[PDB]
Amino acid sequence: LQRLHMLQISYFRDPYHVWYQGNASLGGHLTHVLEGPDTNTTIIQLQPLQEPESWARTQSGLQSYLLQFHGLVRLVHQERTLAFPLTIRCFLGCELPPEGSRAHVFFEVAVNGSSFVSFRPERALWQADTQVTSGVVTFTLQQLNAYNRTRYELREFLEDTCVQYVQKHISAE
Ligand SMILES: CCCCCCCCCCCCCCCCCCCC(=O)O[C@H](COC(=O)CCCCCCCCCCCCCC)COP(=O)(O)OCCN
Ligand SMILES: *[C@@H]1O[C@H](CO)[C@@H](O[C@@H]2O[C@H](CO)[C@@H](O)[C@H](O)[C@H]2NC(C)=O)[C@H](O)[C@H]1NC(C)=O
Ligand SMILES: *[C@@H]1O[C@H](CO)[C@@H](O[C@@H]2O[C@H](CO)[C@@H](O)[C@H](O)[C@H]2NC(C)=O)[C@H](O)[C@H]1NC(C)=O
Repeated sequence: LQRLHMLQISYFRDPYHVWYQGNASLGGHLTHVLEGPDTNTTIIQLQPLQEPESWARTQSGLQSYLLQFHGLVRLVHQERTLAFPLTIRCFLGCELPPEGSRAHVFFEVAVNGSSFVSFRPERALWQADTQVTSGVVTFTLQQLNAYNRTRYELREFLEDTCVQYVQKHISAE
């Protein structure tokens, strides 16, 4: 299993040009696709799990996550100098264990194939997964952990929205 996993791969050839490739699976079955350049990013449910008005709402929130994700990469480069091209991998989701009182939720980010940062969702705080210190990772963490709604919203998305989605739709699988 009872889980929703989401994968997003973002290839930046420079701060203003990104190619997205992603997908999500519910209970081990492919259910959603993310594809295309920043200029036209398509997000589709392969199975008709949400009715059109509810999907439309889900999709605008996903597009707004992408806009902010891209904005943060541009901001990091603008303050600390990223080396392009680069590939960012976001792997996130929620799982209901059979022997569990509580969902396991996660959000891990890799850059160029190596561990970069990950979310500690209960405290709604990000940590470095690199043991290597860097101005890039320090600045990225300073932005991610700022006292604004963004990290508390992400916690709600993983702990509430994702979990309720699994509880509602896992039957249809
Ligand atoms: C169950 C519903 C979904 C159904 C399944 C759909 C799957 C279709 C697509 C395939 C998978 C693609 C990946 C999707 C991931 C995004 C998920 C949404 C995230 C999101 O909405 O976050 C909002 C906060 O934004 C943020 O948290 C912004 C964060 C910005 C930074 C990103 C963190 C990574 C670090 C950046 C790298 C920097 C690198 C520098 C070198 C909170 O939700 P909401 O209120 O908007 O929506 C309302 C619902 N809660
Ligand atoms: C997103 O799609 C990719 C590509 O189909 C999935 O990765 C494959 O997963 C299968 C089954 O686990 C493996 O046999 C392949 O080796 C994987 N290929 C690659 C290139 O990684 C991935 O599991 C999907 N993720 C989600 C959350 O749906
Ligand atoms: C991510 O990986 C890419 C490709 O491996 C890196 O791009 C290289 O950057 C070096 C500078 O050290 C250039 O000499 C090469 O021309 C680039 N390779 C290409 C264009 O294929 C990029 O620097 C890496 N970035 C991070 C942040 O790890």
